[PDB]
Amino acid sequence: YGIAQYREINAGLPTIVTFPFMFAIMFGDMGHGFLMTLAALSLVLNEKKINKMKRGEIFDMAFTGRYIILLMGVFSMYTGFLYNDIFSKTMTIFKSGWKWPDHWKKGESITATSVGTYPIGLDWAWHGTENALLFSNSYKMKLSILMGFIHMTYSYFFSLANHLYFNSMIDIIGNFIPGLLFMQGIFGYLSVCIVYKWAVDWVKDGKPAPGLLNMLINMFLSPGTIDDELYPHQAKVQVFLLLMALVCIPWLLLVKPLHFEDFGDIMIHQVIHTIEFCLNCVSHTASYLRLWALSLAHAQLSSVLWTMTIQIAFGFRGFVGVFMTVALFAMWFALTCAVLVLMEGTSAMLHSLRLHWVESMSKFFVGEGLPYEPFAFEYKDMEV
Amino acid sequence: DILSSIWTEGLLMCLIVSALLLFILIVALSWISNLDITYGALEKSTNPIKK
Amino acid sequence: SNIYAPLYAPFFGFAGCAAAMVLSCLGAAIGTAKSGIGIAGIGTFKPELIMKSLIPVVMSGILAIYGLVVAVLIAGNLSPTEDYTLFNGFMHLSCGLCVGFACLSSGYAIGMVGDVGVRKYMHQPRLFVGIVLILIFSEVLGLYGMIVALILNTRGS
Amino acid sequence: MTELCPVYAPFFGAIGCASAIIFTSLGAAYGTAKSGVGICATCVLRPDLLFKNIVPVIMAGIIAIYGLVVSVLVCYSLGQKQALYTGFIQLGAGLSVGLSGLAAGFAIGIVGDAGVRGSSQQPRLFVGMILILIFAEVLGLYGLIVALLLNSRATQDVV
Amino acid sequence: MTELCPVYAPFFGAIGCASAIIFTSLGAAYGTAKSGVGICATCVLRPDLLFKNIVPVIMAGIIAIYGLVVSVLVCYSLGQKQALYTGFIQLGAGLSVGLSGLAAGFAIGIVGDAGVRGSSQQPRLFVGMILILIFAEVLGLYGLIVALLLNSRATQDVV
Amino acid sequence: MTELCPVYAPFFGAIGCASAIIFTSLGAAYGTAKSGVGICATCVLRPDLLFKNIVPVIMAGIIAIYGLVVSVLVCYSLGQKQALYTGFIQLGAGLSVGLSGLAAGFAIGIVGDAGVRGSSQQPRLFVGMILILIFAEVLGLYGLIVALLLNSRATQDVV
Amino acid sequence: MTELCPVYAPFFGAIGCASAIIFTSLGAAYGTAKSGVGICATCVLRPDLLFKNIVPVIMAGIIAIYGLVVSVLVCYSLGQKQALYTGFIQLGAGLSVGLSGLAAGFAIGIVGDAGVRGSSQQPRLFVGMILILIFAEVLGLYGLIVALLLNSRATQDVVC
Amino acid sequence: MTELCPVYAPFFGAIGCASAIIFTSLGAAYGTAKSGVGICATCVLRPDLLFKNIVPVIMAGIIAIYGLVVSVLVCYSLGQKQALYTGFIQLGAGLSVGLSGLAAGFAIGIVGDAGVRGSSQQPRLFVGMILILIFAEVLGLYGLIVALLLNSRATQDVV
Amino acid sequence: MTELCPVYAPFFGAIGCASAIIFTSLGAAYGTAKSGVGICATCVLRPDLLFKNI
Amino acid sequence: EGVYFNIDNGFIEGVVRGYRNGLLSNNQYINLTQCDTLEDLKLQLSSTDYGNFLSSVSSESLTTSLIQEYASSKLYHEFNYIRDQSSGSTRKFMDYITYGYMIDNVALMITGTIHDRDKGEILQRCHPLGWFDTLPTLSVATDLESLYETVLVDTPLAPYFKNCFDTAEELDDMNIEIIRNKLYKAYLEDFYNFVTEEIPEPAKECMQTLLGFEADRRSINIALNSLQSSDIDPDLKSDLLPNIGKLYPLATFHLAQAQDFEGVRAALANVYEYRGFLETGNLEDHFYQLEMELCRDAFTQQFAISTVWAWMKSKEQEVRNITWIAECIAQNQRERINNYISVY
Amino acid sequence: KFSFSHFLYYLVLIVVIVYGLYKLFTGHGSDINFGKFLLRTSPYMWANLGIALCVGLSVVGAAWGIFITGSSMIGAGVRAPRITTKNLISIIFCEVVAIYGLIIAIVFSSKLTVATAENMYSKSNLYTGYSLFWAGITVGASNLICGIAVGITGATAAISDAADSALFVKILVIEIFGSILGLLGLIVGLLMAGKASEFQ
Repeated sequence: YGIAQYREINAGLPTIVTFPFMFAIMFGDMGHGFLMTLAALSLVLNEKKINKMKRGEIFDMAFTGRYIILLMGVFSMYTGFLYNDIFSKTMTIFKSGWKWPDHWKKGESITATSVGTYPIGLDWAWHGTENALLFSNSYKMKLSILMGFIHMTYSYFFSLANHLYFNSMIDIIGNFIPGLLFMQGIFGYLSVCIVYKWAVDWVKDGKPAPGLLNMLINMFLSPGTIDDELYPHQAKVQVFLLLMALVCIPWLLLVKPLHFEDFGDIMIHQVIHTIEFCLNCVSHTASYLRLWALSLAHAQLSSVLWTMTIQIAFGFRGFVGVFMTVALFAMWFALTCAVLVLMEGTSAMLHSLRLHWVESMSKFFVGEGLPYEPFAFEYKDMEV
Repeated sequence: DILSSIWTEGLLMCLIVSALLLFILIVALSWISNLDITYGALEKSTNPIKK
Repeated sequence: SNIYAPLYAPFFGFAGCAAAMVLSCLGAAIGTAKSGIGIAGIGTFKPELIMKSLIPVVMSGILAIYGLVVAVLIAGNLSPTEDYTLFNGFMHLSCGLCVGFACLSSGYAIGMVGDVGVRKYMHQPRLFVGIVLILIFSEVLGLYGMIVALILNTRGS
Repeated sequence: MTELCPVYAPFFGAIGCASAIIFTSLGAAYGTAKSGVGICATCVLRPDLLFKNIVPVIMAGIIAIYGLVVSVLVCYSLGQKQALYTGFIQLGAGLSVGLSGLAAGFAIGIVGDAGVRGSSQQPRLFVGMILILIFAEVLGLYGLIVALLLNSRATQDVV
Repeated sequence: MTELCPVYAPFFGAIGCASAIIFTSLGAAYGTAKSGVGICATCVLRPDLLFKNIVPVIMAGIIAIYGLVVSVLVCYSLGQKQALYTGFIQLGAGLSVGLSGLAAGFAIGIVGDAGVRGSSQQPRLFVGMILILIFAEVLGLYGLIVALLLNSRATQDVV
Repeated sequence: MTELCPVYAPFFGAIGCASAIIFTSLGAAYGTAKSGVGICATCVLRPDLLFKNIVPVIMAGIIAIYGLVVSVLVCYSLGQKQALYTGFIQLGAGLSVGLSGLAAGFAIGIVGDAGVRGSSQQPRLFVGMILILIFAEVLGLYGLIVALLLNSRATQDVV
Repeated sequence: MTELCPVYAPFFGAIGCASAIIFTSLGAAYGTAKSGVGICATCVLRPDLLFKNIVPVIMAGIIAIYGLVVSVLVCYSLGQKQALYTGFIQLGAGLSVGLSGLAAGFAIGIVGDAGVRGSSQQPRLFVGMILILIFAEVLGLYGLIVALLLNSRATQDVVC
Repeated sequence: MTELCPVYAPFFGAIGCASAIIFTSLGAAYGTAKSGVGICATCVLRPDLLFKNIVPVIMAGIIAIYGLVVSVLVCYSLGQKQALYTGFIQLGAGLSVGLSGLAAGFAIGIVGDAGVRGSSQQPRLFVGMILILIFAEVLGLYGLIVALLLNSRATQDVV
Repeated sequence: MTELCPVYAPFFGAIGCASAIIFTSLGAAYGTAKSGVGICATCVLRPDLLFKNI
Repeated sequence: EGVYFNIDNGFIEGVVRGYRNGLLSNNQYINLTQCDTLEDLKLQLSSTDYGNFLSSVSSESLTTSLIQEYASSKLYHEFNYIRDQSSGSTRKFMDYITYGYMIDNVALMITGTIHDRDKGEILQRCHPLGWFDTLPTLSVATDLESLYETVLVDTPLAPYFKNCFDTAEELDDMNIEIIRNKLYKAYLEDFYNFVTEEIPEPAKECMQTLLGFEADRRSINIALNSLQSSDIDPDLKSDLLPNIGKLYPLATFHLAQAQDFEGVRAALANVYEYRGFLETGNLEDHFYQLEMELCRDAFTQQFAISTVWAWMKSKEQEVRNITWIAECIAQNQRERINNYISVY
Repeated sequence: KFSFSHFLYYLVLIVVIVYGLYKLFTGHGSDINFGKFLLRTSPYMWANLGIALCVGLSVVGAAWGIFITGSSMIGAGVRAPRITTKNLISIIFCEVVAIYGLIIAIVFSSKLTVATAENMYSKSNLYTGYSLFWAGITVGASNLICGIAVGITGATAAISDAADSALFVKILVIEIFGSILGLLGLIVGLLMAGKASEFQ
């Protein structure tokens, strides 16, 4: 994909670690990771001899990684179990979950009694009618957002980690610092609210509640209030935090023109860089939502597939249903092998690859070196 | 309360928006009526220096 | 309520807003589309003047931003629960379509102008001042639709 | 409500000015684009001539100003309750001047590429140059003048 | 609301005040574009046919004002209240005269281009080209000869 | 038979699924036709990839099930008289999914056969032109979730 | 008579039943027609494929069979007195199969054309093209099953 | 007048009778025109083997007699003591057979054209084409059989 | 008056009767014309069978 | 644009741009200037666009005929594949382009009385792409008039048959040149008709005027050939002069009317494009250079049917100049080494 | 035009006008208007269905963008696979911008509830019905057009590469400029949607 120059903090680590876990959680489930890990098990078993025999089109590049398949599969089981989706199925044996109204009645608006204590991931209280997912998605909105923001800021630190490693203070510090400010002085106000609902329990709190993203509207047209006053003293910093967080970009850029007039050659890249970063921040911010999106999409896929497969042969017949069950499991195999593993994996790896690339490498490999590419004696055979 | 109820025989709202479907049908069909066939590849030259 | 105060004056305002922003974006997108052709074509033999050739495409964005600012200003006068004077509802979409067509016209102009206006300019790069000052006419066109729509909206109750 | 000012009377009363400047902008775009495609065609021949052969490019600004001034000073000619005949005349005023600028643009600048090319080729045509541009421009001054008529007259027959 | 002086009588006159010009402006623009586009060619080829080659554009310009004159003059008798009879007749006169002038513009455009193209190879050819050109612009006179009378009939009974 | 409990549920409940399956058939026919012609043309040149480029066939087949799943959902939910809430929405979801599948059809088609022609001569990315391929699928994948959200909304809680 | 059983309920019924065969037949005919040309393009030149190239006409006539079966099955569910529910459903039910088979034909004609006109050179693509040849009619099968169950529920929901 | 058994119901039946011949005509006519044009190009140099192209047109003749006989049947069923259901079933049967013939004629014409092109050389290939012909003409038989019970079974006991 | 027996009913027949003749007129006009064009093109050098070519 | 040209010519445009950029570079010409013997050319004939397969033709004394033939071989393959992957419009564009390179082929079929040129040699002189399955050229005489009916039936050239039917069997280069000019006029009319019929907006001019100038050069060349002794009917000259060019047509018919040096001078005096008809330095090479400049002046548009029309010209010109330098070395001349008609 | 299709489309243009004038002379034309129909339907037209359209149409807009790009991608790659990675970068812009419509569709489809039997035509829900279309169509159209523009411009760049890779960055600004409207329309539409309310 690309390479860096001397004395540069290469980003091999996050690529190795964080990538496979997005891949897994993307559609992580018991059977998916289980079967693909079994395939990788056979692969590494025959690694002794399979290497000599050539490889299929994809299986060619596949040899670049074999244990990585296990890396993704184990993550897939772990995350799926965390989300209690056994092919989109949740078991109640956790026995913490939630309790219901004693005379809960079908067709009525039922709320699991606010006494349940199951902090471990997700409960079984989401198998009811549409509302469960209806707001689980609404909250999962912020999951990818927050985790990706953390990841990108983590990556961003390495910029100065290399710059000042080179003892560079000419203008690089005065570029990262305005960027760091216009970044955090903006994201922090949202992020504090992201989990503020965790902090503030509105079940028994007689105070105005927020929309999931309510605060944005007044941020632009003369801010100064929250429109429901989610916190009194926070309204002060709502305006005490941006006035300086914005003046950093001109502070970033106006360093050159008095060097000896405007340099011109500098000016073009400088001007483009300012606004392109000012927009790329939000680009990367809005990026991470597919982890949520296609994960739920494949969840729907699995649910519908189960519905149109499993209970089809739910009847109790002995002499006639034999072939019915045989064919039902045959098509279950045909779908489990192909549809649930191939497109899922391709899409997930695409998303993770480029979510790493256009986010991290966007600012890592600002400068790039050259391939040292050593050469020496080797071996070869004869073949047309 | 409509422009003309004679147009209504129990269906005064049912099909009043049933046109954009056909509009999309036709706009897609425009390119459906278009394709490529590249016969030249489907046959091979009698003399190699031809191609 | 007055006939001049029906339940769909905000409806007219929303029509104005939607049309105003969409048309402006259409014009801007067309401008960008037409822009890249000559720029791509010139690098083969003059990767130097490419920087001098920045002005038209980039400068085009004024149309988008201001055809949006009009939508913003007409907004902020409509409540989620109030239906306002009918003439304002009509004025919204009136000035909105005005700007929406002025912007696309200007987009047409500069798009067909700049993309071709430097094709042979590689042969005479000294012509920068002329080839840039030529667009002074095209650029200022859109501005006046907004310069009018402003006081237009200030007027009319 | 009354047919002197029906529900569609206010529609036109607020819409008429809406149709003016648009066509002027269209025509200006067309004409000045066709002007530039000829300008660049041969301006490499003796450059430093673009304030001596700058007529067709600038010429459409005033044509735009037609729609601009009519659509703005229409302000005095607006009313929450104006007659239907008033709305009709306002619509006519707001459309006719705009389409007049459009007709101007139809040819006022299209022939500029054909013409201006001769400056470096046949500079003896300092007379032949402005001819067609003038016969084009003379046409344009017929719309705004008749627009002003109904613009001033909108003050009558209003209810 | 009056079968001899209703409020749709002004409907025939409102857009009538611009119909004649909508026809005539398009006719003139078409004539200008056609018979005045490739002129640069002959001017460069020989810049001494010029002054004779100027008549067709002049005829186009002259015919342009036909539509405007009737509309503006009748606008002295334009209001919301007057006979639908007058509205009928004035509207018809305006439409007919304007479109006849548009036809004149088309004819002059399509004939003058050919005339100038032919004239290149013959200095005498003006004698035939103008000979047939004058026939090209009569249609405006044809229209006005009755449009003016019908406009007078419109004003023969004022409101 | 009212805005509360109409009687025309089957209309929408059936036309939605019909349109879905129709658009599936259209996209499948288009993609399969083009892909077959292109692949059979290319294979003779280098039959080494006789089936190693069949992958577009499989992706084209992918979409062939959405019109079935949504159809069975509405079939379970569909009745004669329901809430007007569950009276019209289904058509939007059905058309959205079908048109998304169609557009993905054109993407896979054109981009993939471009890849195929590139194949026989540039195996430089034979394993690696597949990126252009694996892109489009998200196209169709998009509308499925949004459509099914409202499908569930209409099937479960008429309210 | 209520729209639970109006006069013009079979209005849609009979007409849609008639239409169902139509578009699938049109597709089959168009495909076979413009396929015969590719078939003959070399039959004189290479008549060594005389029985082999018979597939496309069968692949076309299969959707004709499909239209036949759908129409036959729906035939005995029509009458003067029937619920407008039935017409509402059949407003799309029949055309589904009809023009789905039509599109199937539109595709198979062209694929068979290309396959045959490439075949005369290298017989080693026989499996190659026949694969898609047999692949295509899945669209027909889709239409058959979908219309089957759709009309099953439709006639099971007739008010009567 | 009631909408149950309207007197103007049988008009659908009359137009169905009309189409039963209109469409079979159109088809057979176009197909046989192709037949004639091709047989001219062929028979010219092999004018002694035309006997192998006599039936190809009797196929179209039999196609025509389909419309003839269905017209024969529909006569009695067409009446003003009819039910709108009856008129519409007759309409459907007629139009269905007509469009089936429409497809069939085009198909048989194209295939006969190809076969006659081929036949000028091969002495054994006539088998190679009738294959296409039989399974092309079957579709018309499908249409005929379906329409037979479509009308006959429903044209009675209808009230 | 009545829809079964209105005044405008004979309009439909009075038009339909002309429909057939206008249709056949146009059909023959196209057909015999397209025949004659080729017929004369051939007859240019074939005055031997023209009477056989009619 | 977006829709004016973008239907299937996207990757076609990309490959055409990669092709055009892949023209011979000034470094290749400089190294050829280093080449002063045929061996140095051959060894240098591996880093060029035409190299890596154009060497090893012969041990020494290379025949530049084979060098240029195999140099244009790759161009022909590229063009034929460009035709292979195209829509209907570009398909007919290619068909028109290739149907003009058989006019020389039919002229070959016609000119010889009885020579029966080797069928292999027929395709080695003219473009074999427009050529197709064997045509009578060796098994039978290539006579001038009796064979015209045979090719008429065998080859469809009706748009190129524009009163090319005439007396040819007179042992007349008169007949051959007049039929060739009739074919030139006919194909020019056909291809300009296509240009004015279906063509993108910006490339309207760069093809219509380019055909106009090519017809102008055709008229100049045929009238020049007629100056010495071919004084025939001015209408016949018009039948020779491409009537579709119509650039300074007053001057073209001035050529037609007057049969003399004065006639041609006065014709090329009311043109307002360029005066004069004979210039030293292989005047047709000068016209090649002028036409190539005209065609290449429209490379800044990235979606038009002009890029290929100029890239063919550029590539065949590079083949021309490869031959030019090869013979400049062969002729033992070290002054024309820098002389050529390439611009890329 | 000369084609039957366009002449057919121009046929009826004035049939409605003439019928309306005749009925105005008869009386019914004075009783012709859209206000009746404005308040004749239900806001379920205006909310339930005014959602998927923008999503699907922006989806097909990104579809056309990818049609454009994917060609030039391999077109440049085939000659020189020195760009493949560089080829496959800006495409993601088109891939991603498509989901702006899904954002609003999902977030406000949540706000959907029962259209109250009472006040079907008041300042409570029909107002929101209007705004629903308005926002959805608005954003979706903006997104479609941005997608086409970016796809075509990206193809233009991807054909301007075989000449030289170094030219890439110097011309990198065009898509940067293009992509802003994709978020701009999103923000303006979401603002106008949030400021209003839901079925209430």
